[PDB]
Formats: sequence, C-alpha cells, structure tokens
Amino acid sequence: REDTPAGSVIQYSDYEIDYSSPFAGGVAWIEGEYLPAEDAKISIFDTGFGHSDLTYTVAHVWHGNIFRLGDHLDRLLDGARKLRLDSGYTKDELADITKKCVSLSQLRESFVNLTITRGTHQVYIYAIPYLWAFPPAEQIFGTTAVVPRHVRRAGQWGDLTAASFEAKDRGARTAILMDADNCVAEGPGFNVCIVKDGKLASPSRNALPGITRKTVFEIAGAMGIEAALRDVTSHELYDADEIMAVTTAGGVTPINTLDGVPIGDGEPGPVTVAIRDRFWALMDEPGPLIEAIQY
Amino acid sequence: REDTPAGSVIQYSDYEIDYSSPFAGGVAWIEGEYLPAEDAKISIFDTDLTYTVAHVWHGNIFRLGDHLDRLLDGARKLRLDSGYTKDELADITKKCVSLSQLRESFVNLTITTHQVYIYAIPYLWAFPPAEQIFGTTAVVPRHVRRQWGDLTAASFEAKDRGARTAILMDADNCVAEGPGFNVCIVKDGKLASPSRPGITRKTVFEIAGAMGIEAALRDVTSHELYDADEIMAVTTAGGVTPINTLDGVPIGDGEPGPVTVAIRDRFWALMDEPGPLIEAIQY
Repeated sequence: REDTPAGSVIQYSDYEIDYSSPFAGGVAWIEGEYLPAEDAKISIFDTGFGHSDLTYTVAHVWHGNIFRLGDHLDRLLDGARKLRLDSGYTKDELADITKKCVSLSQLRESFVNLTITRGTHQVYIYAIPYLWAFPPAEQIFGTTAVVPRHVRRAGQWGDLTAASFEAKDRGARTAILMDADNCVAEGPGFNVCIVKDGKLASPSRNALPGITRKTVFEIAGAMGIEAALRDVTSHELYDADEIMAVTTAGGVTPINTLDGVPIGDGEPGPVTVAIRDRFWALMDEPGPLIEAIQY
Repeated sequence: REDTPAGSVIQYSDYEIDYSSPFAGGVAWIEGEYLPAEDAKISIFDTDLTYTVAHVWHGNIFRLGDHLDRLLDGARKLRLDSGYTKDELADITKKCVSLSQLRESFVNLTITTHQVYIYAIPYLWAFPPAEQIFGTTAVVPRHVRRQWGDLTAASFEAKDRGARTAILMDADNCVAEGPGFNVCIVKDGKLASPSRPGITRKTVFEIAGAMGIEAALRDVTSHELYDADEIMAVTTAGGVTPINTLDGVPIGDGEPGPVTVAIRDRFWALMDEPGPLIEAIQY
C-alpha cells in the first residue's frame, strides 16, 4: 500500500481488503453501472475524450474520509453548466454514487475522478488506490527541482514529460517550468507556491482540477499569511524563502533545492510544513471538510 | 439511411448491407484490432490529442492524402508519436470503410504510450439533406460571443428564437463560426470566410478559385454578414448549406444564392468525379 515515514503526519489505514469481491481495489461507475476499475471501458464515440469536450475534478479519500465532496460537485457542476453539459443527475445523486464507488472499492485511501462529457451527456466516476506525484518520504523530508533549459510553456503533457526527463538527467526529481515571459508556470502534475517575507504566491494558470491549493490558500488565510494568485517572476522563484508543490496526488511537497541551490537552509520551510501538517490533520478532524465513507 | 430530396445533387448509394459481418454499419481500428463500432471501447484510465475528420461518398473517400498530411503535421506538435506511417494509416482507414460496407460514411482519425484510433460510421448531417438543398434559417446570438460550450449556448439561443442555427460573433464584432461549421459570405462575386478539423472549406475556396471567384480568409465584420448577397455554412458533416434568412429577414431573394448553389452542386459532383481527390473503396 506504499510505506510512509514512521511517526509522520502521513499514515495509511490499518485494515484488510477482501479480494473475493470483484470490486476490491478499484471501482468505476459508467452508464449507471458500478464496475471493477480493470474492466471500466468507455465508447470511442464519447466526444469528450474524442474532442476535449468534458469537465472533471479529482478528489481524495484518506482514513475512510472523502475530502470536500460538496465543493468538488459544485466545481464539477459549475463547469458542466458553462459547457451546457446536463449530467442528468442531481448533486446528491453524484455524491451517493461517488461514496458508493469508494465503499465498493474498500479503499480507505483513494484517488477519485469525476468526469462529465458530451457522449446524450455521460458521467464517469472512479475510486482507485491513492496516487503520489512524490512518495510519502519526499512529502516529509522534501524533494529537488530544476528549471528546464530545453522546454518552456507559452505566456501540453509532452512538455511536462520532457521537463521531467531533463530534471532526472540533471540529477533532480522534478521540473518547475517557466513560460515565454519568464513567469513560473507549473510542475509535471503539480502547482507551485512560493513563500517570501511571510506572503504566499502561486501562478494564476489554475490548470489543475483539484481543490488542494484552495485548501492551502484558506489554511494560509487562517494562519494570517497573505496568499495571492498572480504572475510569479523568475526573480521571485530563485529568491523565494520556500517553494512547495501542491496537488491532489500527495498534497503539499517541500522543494528543498532549485538548480542544486538550497532554498532557505535546504530543508522544508516552516510555512510549507505548517500547511502540509494541517492538510493531513484535516483528514481526521470532524467538521464540514470531510465525510466518513460507510464500508 | 436518411431521405434526400428527389432529383437533388444529394443521393445515397443504392445497396443492401450484409449484417452477417459483425463489422457491417460501422468499424473502429484500435492499436492493431478492427472492432464493430459498438465494441470500440477504451479503458477509462487511457481517456493531449490531434485528429482529422473526412468523409466517404459513393464508395469514394475524399482527400485522404491531404487529411493524413494535416493529421501527421499535427502529431509532431504535442510530441505525439505517429506509431505508424501515412501509407499504413491510409490502408487501415480504407480497410475500416471496406469492413463497414458503408458507401456514405463519416470517418475520424485520432492520434493520442501512443494510441491511434480510426473509425468509419454512417454519414453525419449538421443540417438535414432537405436544408442542404432548400436552405436554413440563422440568428446572431445576443447572449453568446466567441469551446462547444459557446456553440451549444448559440444553438440553444437560436432554437429559443425560432431559428435552425446560430452565427456567433467574437468580442471584436467580427464573424467567428456556427455550431459545427465555418460561415462563408458572398458579396459582389467575392467569397469571404473568417480567418480561424476538415478540408471542406479549403475545397470550397479551390472550387471558388476555379469558377473565377476571388475567395479570401480574413476578418468578416457584423455589417458584412448583414449586408452579404449570400450566406452559406461549410462543414465535413453535410458539405455546403445555404442560409436563406438572418434574424428572420431574408438574405437575397429568400432562397439559396447562385454562388452557394454553384459551389454546393460542384462539391457533390467532386465525389462522383474520378481524380486525385477521390479514391474508390474496395468493398
């Protein structure tokens, strides 16, 4: 189930999956049917994947709790209305379906996807094992990044793969891509936040579907930290007090070094750590942000 | 197989489909395998891509050469491996149409590990044959400017206003497109279409050039649309469709314009005329 550092804010649930169920380990709901993830197949005529005509969001489940399911459905449905996608289901129906996908999977730790496409409009929901852009150890102890020399954004998951390969060839774990106008764009599968003089900044691109950075901004807010979506300059990145990766697939990752240069002392920054540890604490704290899945 | 108007330039091949083939009526090719259309499914996890749309009419596939050139050119951008060559995709494409037994077919090539999907299904109409011949009604939406979100909203406003279709403007008050088509206007024996996955428009411009009609890709203003002599829709799914009225007011004499009719009748004749553009399909 992936090992996590002992005594760390990151711990998997302790429990037994009954694999006699064909649903164990991954459930996808397609066309009114809950089916094992392995057998979940979508028509080639779905003009969503065929012609990028879809809305989607990604959620997560941790310790049997699904995080901010309501906010995810509002965001998915908002997107549905802008694209004139009528799912045919209500918010409550989509909620019960998402929760049943997780329940039938038996996963206490799960990566969840909700998609609405133009098929007659189609809804696809899946719950599969929890996904890491960075392993648990790196979430705790921090990772290493470079700015690619051989790929920029404009001011394409191909760029992101190349950026990642170049990082690994230069002996770092990940890339922070810049754009044409020398502003921070993003990482392969994450957004970047910088901390400078107790303020937090993240690019305005908002490519990622998830709600993790919104949670980071709200956590920063409740910590008295000014947090802003805006253009982040090359200068701001290389002069940042802290840099962090933010994504649904692993949460908040300290970035210890950029182009082999330590950021602060070359260890996770104090604001990165406070936000990260709060994020994981939220997964066990009764309140509006979580619902327990019934297994 | 969809009725067409009697005596019109639009007539389906006359033939019976052998449904003893599981491939009859529509076929998909997915990474090595030919499948009945209905069986053409991919993993949800598999669900960055380029694609082109083409058509077959009277057993002839239209401009597959130029479609494949367009498709591969697109593949190098987005860093997507072709996996196969042009001659190979060409064979696979003609084989899908052949196996489908469809003389009239809508065909799609997509490149998205690399995945290549090809299919041939029954021919798709943006506008029914009756409107391809007798023309249709349009409005400029007041609540949507220039995403199938916009074009679906345009379409909803058009129907709400009693019209068959919408012609969207951009924030610059220039003509963008309709839902599923490019707009061409005729003014003073000149053809114009807005400077914005089908070779149907390029085909209209080459037909227009060959009739001694200037044709320009440029900015068309709202005022040029309302003042046009003729308005037509252009798309792979149905070809060239006259627009007889705009905001309830007839364009011209309230019937298909003569350039529209000339270009339209020439496009349908291209399918039946042997040459570089059309290749007969071995069924």
